Amino acid sequence: DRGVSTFSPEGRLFQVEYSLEAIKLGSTAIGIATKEGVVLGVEKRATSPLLESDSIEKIVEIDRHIGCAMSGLTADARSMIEHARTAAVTHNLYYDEDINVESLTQSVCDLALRFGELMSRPFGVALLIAGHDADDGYQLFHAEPSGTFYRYNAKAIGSGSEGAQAELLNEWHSSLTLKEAELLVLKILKQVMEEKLDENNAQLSCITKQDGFKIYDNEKTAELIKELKEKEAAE
Amino acid sequence: TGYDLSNSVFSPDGRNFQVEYAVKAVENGTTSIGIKCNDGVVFAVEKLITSKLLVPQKNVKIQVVDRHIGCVYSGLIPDGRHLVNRGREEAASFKKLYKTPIPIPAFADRLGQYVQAHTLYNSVRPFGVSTIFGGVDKNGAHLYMLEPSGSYWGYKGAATGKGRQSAKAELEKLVDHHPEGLSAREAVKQAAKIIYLAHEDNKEKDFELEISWCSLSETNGLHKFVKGDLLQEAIDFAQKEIN
Amino acid sequence: GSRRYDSRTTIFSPEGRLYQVEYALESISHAGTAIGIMASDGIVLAAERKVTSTLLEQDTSTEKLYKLNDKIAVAVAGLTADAEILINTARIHAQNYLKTYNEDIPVEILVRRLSDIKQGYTQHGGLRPFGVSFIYAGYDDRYGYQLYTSNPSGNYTGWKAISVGANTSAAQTLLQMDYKDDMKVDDAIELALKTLSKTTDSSALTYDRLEFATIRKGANDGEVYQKIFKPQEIKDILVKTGIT
Amino acid sequence: NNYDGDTVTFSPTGRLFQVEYALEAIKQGSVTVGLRSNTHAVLVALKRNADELSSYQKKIIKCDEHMGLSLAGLAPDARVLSNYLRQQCNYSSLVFNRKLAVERAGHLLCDKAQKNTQSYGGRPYGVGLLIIGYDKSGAHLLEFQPSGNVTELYGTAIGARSQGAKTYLERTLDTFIKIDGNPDELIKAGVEAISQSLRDESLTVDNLSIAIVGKDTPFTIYDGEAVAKYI
Amino acid sequence: MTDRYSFSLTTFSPSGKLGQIDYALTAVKQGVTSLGIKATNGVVIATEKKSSSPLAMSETLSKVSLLTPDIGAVYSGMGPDYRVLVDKSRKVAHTSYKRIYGEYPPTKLLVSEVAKIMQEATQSGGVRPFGVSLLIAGHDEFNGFSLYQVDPSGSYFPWKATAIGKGSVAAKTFLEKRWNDELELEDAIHIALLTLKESVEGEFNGDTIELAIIGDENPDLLGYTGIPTDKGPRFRKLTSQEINDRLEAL
Amino acid sequence: MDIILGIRVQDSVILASSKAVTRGISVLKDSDDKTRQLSPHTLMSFAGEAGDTVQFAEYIQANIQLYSIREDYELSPQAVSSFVRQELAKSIRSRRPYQVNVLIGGYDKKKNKPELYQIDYLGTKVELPYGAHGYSGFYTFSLLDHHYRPDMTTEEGLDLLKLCVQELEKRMPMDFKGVIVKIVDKDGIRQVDDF
Amino acid sequence: GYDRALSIFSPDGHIFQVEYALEAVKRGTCAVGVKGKNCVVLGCERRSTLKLQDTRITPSKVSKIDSHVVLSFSGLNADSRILIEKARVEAQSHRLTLEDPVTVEYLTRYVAGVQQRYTQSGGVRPFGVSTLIAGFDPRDDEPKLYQTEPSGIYSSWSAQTIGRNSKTVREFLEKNYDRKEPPATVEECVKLTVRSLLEVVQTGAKNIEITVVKPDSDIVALSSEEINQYVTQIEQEKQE
Amino acid sequence: QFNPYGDNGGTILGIAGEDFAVLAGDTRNITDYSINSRYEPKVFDCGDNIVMSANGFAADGDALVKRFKNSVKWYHFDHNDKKLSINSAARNIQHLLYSRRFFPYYVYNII
Amino acid sequence: GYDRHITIFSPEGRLYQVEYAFKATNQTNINSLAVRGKDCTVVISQKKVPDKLLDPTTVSYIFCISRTIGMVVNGPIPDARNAALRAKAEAAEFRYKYGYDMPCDVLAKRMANLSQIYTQRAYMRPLGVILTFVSVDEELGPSIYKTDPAGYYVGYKATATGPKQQEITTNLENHFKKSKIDHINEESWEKVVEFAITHMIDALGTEFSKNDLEVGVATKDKFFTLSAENIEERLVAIAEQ
Ligand SMILES: [Cl-]
Repeated sequence: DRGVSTFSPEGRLFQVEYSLEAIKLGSTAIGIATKEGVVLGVEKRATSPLLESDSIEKIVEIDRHIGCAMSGLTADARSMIEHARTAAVTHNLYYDEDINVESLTQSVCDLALRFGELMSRPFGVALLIAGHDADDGYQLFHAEPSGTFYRYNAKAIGSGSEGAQAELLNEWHSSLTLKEAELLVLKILKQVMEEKLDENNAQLSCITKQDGFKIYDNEKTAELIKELKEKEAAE
Repeated sequence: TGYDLSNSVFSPDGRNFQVEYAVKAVENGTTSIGIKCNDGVVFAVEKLITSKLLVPQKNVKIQVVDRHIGCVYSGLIPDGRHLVNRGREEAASFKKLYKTPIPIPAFADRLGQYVQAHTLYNSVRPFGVSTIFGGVDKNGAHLYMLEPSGSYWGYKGAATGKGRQSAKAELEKLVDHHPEGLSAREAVKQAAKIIYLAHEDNKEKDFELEISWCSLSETNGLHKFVKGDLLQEAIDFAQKEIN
Repeated sequence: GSRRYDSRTTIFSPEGRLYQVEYALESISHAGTAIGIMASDGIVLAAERKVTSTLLEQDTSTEKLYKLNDKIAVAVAGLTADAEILINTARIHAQNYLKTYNEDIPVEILVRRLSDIKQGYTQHGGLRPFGVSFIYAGYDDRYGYQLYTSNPSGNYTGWKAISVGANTSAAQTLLQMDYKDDMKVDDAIELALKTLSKTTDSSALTYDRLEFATIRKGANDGEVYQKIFKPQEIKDILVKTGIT
Repeated sequence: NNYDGDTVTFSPTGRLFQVEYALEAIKQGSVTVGLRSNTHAVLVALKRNADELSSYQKKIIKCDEHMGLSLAGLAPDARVLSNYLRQQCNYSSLVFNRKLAVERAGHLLCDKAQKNTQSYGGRPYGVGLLIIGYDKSGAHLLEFQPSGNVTELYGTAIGARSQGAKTYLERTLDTFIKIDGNPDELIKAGVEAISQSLRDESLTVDNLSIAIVGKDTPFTIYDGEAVAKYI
Repeated sequence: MTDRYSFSLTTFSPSGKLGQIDYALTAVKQGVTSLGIKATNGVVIATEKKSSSPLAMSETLSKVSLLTPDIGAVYSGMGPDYRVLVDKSRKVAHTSYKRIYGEYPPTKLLVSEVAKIMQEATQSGGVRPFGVSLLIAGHDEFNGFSLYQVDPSGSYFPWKATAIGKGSVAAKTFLEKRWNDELELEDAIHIALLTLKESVEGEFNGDTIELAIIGDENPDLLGYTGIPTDKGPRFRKLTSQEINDRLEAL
Repeated sequence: MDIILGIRVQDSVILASSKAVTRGISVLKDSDDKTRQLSPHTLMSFAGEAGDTVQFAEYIQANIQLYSIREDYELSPQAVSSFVRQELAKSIRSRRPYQVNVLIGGYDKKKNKPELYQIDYLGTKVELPYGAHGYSGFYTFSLLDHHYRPDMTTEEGLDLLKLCVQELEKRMPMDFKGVIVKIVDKDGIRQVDDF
Repeated sequence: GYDRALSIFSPDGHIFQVEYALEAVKRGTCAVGVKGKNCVVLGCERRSTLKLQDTRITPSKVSKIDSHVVLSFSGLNADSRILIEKARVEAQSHRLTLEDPVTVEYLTRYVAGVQQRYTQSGGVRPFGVSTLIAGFDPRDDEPKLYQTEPSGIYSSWSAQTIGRNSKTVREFLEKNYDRKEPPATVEECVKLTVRSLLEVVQTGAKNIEITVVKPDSDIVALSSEEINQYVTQIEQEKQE
Repeated sequence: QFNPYGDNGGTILGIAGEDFAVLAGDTRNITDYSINSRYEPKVFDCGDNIVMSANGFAADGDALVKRFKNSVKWYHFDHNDKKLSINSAARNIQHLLYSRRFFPYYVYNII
Repeated sequence: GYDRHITIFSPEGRLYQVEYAFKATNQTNINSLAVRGKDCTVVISQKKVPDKLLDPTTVSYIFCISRTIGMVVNGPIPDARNAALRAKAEAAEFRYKYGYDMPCDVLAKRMANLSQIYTQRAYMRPLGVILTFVSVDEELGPSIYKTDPAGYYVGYKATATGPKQQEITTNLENHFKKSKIDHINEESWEKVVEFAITHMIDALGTEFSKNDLEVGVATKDKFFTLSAENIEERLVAIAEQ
């Protein structure tokens, strides 16, 4: 057939590029960074109404100061999360401190290109890693299966990504409040989702310095959805 | 067909096309030569100046093995370095066990067997270099040339690279006109000339001359680079002959 | 490199089938028919040797029926050499169990172990599967008399009566017709031979083209006896049942 | 064509296509410039962003107090190779109490990249590196290609549109080599060199990345408002 | 380097055929004819010494080989494959039996060990099957005399008499007419020579024929005296002269 | 640990095991249960070096519980005892052997018979009507040799056990803090809460 | 060792070997899971192409992983044994190290992890198996029902089906199962499970298996006659 | 029998102020009753405003300091030139020391 | 058609890679010959130095494997040396393990077994060489044993190898048909070498100078090669009668 670690004539790794196509098929995940915190939100996308939607876990805690949202082949993310959690806790063991968000992201991305003929293929999932540390403050990273990671003020991944990213282009500014960011994620998720957005098929979360990483209750998100509807009807 | 897609596969001819394709990489490289003299050997190589930004005399191509063997090659430069690294390991283990420095024929086979081993499996690629090497041992001077196939012989004069035909012709004249032999200092001058004459095949870009030598009288049987006045004297002699 | 020449023995087809397992089953379908029938007071194993010769030494020959231990035997259908590899593994497994627990291995446990080995060759290793189907006939004190079958997929199932190898479709129909639950060994012996006599590709069914075996509690008091039939004993049972 | 499936296969003309495809990845990468005098050596790198919300990918990596490099191509491959250099620089210090020679650092990178081009299963590195450093023989600049070829130069550039900067340095050769004991003027020449490779976009405060090493100057990287001086 | 062929080279085709085994059997068909006949008081194995050149000394090439003092072997197909199998067969007879039980293995079990080796070359990674069929004759105390055939698949069958290779089909027919259960060893040797003459084109004599027997114990070939229970090998290779003597009464 | 006793009567097996755990000159606990239920009708008591005891017992327990799930069937006390013996005989030639002596008391539901097995740390198995490990048997065997019948009731077995314990409490220098007693019969395993 | 990458991406971003493993599941016999208010019921199809079978000894479709958790499946039978064995080993290993039996969610997460590992490991193919894992957590009376698949994804379900014609029975469950008021009793839960299988099965004789799991390790398999009574009552109400 | 340990003597002293800290040590190196050096430094600047001294067996002391200095170097590489706090260095040193629990660094260390 | 790339069976029961290895044997275009005397074994081979730049002393296809065993190779030099090095290692190991000098025929068998493995194992290619081993064995006397890429080997009264082997073979066949003996009835090895050269000249139909030939001689307890001047003396004696 052909090698797994093969370069294309354009100078790209075939398998890495193909894994990026799998991520485009995944459910939407959005992240917005502010000076009051970083907000993470995801489309749950249940395949059937009998599926208990609260068991869909696409937003995940890595440490108290680091959260993580995923998009693509979500089964592949489990070993990445496991490594991230181990890395975070291990650094706390060796250095008696919290680990930098960038260092954590770098550790996750080091797994990415460990494939050949090590694991047999790249990961088919993208990660939005959001957190806070004392040095660089509130941060949001986009970790790809290429091993590359970019920092972002705001970022969308998944099926409605390019449409959402254009919307985030216009809406984001450096003075955004946390409440404003929450509504902004809900707004854009509602725009790109197939089914109608509610508290059961979409999930919010955030990371603040004080309270750390928190996944929002369905009752709490429901109010933010109702607050969104009213403010859009206001003009 | 398909016999040329995999290394270590015999074609219906009884040929290993992958090795023959490695030879093409060698033929694409710059010219390098070797000259056997009365009590030693001389090595010379053509270094193409791709740009003015290249620092003169810094990108050294000729490599020493142990303290008495010199190695030069044409083709894929990294492959040549890999081969010399192995040569240094082979020379070290020989001296470790047997005390005496490795003889040149002994050293030649060590490389030969290693290069030949890379024609036995499809999991490895053949070497993209022909290597001219040699020096002085207890039995005197020796010059060798080693191909991608693992084939090597002893030589009076040797040449490889893009200007090998021109070089070979010049070497053949020296063998005929000097049956009694050639001195070490003469061989350095002649080596410079031959590289300059062989440069007509790479005449687009200008080049830098690099020479080394092992001689029982001139260098005490140790490998040394030709530097300063002796190098300039060889360049002047070479420039005088082309005009 | 070497990838070029790899057949990839352990992959799914677009339809979700294992190529090599399916092709191995095709191989087994050309093998001599083997039949197993379970009765209330014992088990019968009958099997047809493939186009023999007059110069084959039959009394010292064994290609179909093998002994795993004193309580368990197998009928083979497929590559004999492949079967012997597995048979020796099963014999060892039975002895390991006996050494560990000081009790004879339950039939199902032995069957599961062999079937798990077969399964491994379909999921990893890059090797071809074993081209073998077994009929296991055995006894233990939990379930009593038992018949199982395993195939190259590593899947196994329990039976009252079953056939493997050639003409199983025809053979299974004939068994399904004449089999009853209150049946006895002597009746089951007759059924097995009659089924082979009708499904065989040969002109006539003779003693020299058959291997036969029974597992009976017909041993002096509460115990089990394995009987691998001799050529002369197969000749007699053929006359008794009225086939020759 | 038929001979580009893996790195272990020569083409009929003696070419290694997988290595050439890896070389192609460098040309797609953002431009970076290297140049030196007798006292100092400078790296200048144009950083690239994903979009306006994203950060600008870092191009320069420190290897030791006296050595470092800039990258162009697959960044993860630069992380692997720079990590190797860090270890080799460190082995030289711990074992021999000796700062690693820049020339020897190049030889090590060459030999590491080569093993990936001759063996089955692996792949060539997909990145080009410009290594600068100051050792016992003064200032140095190296260019690394993943084919294995390493070259010592006065100045050079790699990445997209790198030919413009390389021509400028070829003209300026006699001028910038003489810039001794003046770090700011040497950086100016590097910033002016990388400017010859720009189209549409220009050098902004979070776009530009500069690094320097010299006689009494440890390898230090300048980003953000620290390079506003040179814009 | 490393052997990266960890996968099977023999695989099932859609029809259920194992191609490489079939092809190996084809190679056996092209090979020179060899045969084996079992008598009441012995076994005989025979084949033609097909000399590649008249300058070659055909005595140095032994097609009929001793495996144990009471077991011999002959083949049809690829000679080099046979040679290595004989080396392995001799060794396995010691390692897996004699060093354990202090006696040589019975014919059927040694055959079983050889069969196992040939089966593994049919399933293991990065190897082709052996291109030979073996005929193994032997004797042991509890089984008496026996003759076995072993094929490239690893399958083995006991025979009263049989033939393999070039003219096996014709030779097996010839043996069916002549064989009975009351044959003495000399009668079996006579039939072996008759059967083998049909498949040989050129010279037919002691120098072009290789023939060995499993028969009575040979105390003269033991090499030592003093132990009553050790009575010598039953395997004996017939000399060039001994063959020619029986060709006059042919 | 110190004293573990076992007695097989007509229709049950009774196991008595000391309650004390001791570290040097201090009694850490006086209510320790030195037993694990391997299966519903099989109980194993144990005594030996600290750590090794519980590690081995729970390792055996896990293996038997695994077998039970896999086959949906309870192994006979004889099968369990033979498994345990093999593990100890394997252990004794290992780098660091388990230093544990055990008693296995079980009711075979097939044969409708109670069974008691004594196995030491070397892997020495013996089926007995009554048994003990360590210095226990030295004091108790003379009473058991005298009073034991195979047709004894469970209540008679307990009275003979009280007599054995009373003798230990008089002549043993070490205070083992009484015993926990458990009965294994057709209905399963239960603990005598007053002894 | 055999290191070949069998599960790999294709140009359109699909891992065909994982998708072909789902086709093996589609071929497998139907399996259904329904959780009531205080119980979970697992229903399984038995194809009647195989008669003369010995039902005493034939491997049952529902397997106990521990005393409080069960696992049914659809797809390759031989593959399912390997997952079940691993799950059973892990269940004892959890009790041995943490002194608590596994939660249903944990056991599911383990099994799903194993399945995933076989989609990006060299020299191995994915499991051609989807599982339904059901039970009750230790000292808990909330019913648990999870599903896994060859890719490695898992999720919790109020009711779910897998295997051949699962599309049909899922259609039935979606309109018949009410979340606000689930099957209050065991009878109602079993009846709904049998009804759902009767949409696909063919004959209601020996083709339907039912296994009821209740809290506190109370697991029992229904017999042929007990199930046949459900089949009788359902069709008699249908004649109207 | 070969004894891998030795005693190079020496004594060290650390005192913490309100906004400063000192680490003192004598400069004498010895074996038995002999003096090896009258001036052999024992307290070192390890970077990030941290000073360190490993007193006891000099060969093990030199190795530990050398490793910790190296640990500081890689802390910068791996965590964006972040300053290694004194409490973080202490915890890192615990792991250096316990990494040889069954063949200890025979030194008493102060930072 | 991957059955022609690696050593597996074709439908005809053939190994094409082995067959193509035989064809590589003649790539050098050199013919060799071996004969036996009473007390010696002689091997001769053509020597061709086409390039003037070559050092003719280093151009050789005859190898001294041990003190007693000599080996001439027909095939490319890299494979030839590969085989030579291995045979030297095997001969030395044999002496160390078993306490006596490795016989010629035993070494041949060992090298043949190694070659057989390359015909069965896929990852290893056959060596494109034919190895002719010669000695004066202490048990068997003058000996010639030849190995090929198929793993086949056999003893010889005399033998020939190369492009024009058939012409040499028939020439030798005809001589032994007359004399009716398995060797050259001659006392000295000098005359046995003269016989070998004479019959190669007659068979090939070409005259030889001292630099056109390469000669190896095996006597009791030593094998040695002849220098150019030793061969010249041999050529003079042939011409003078
Ligand atoms: Cl061998």
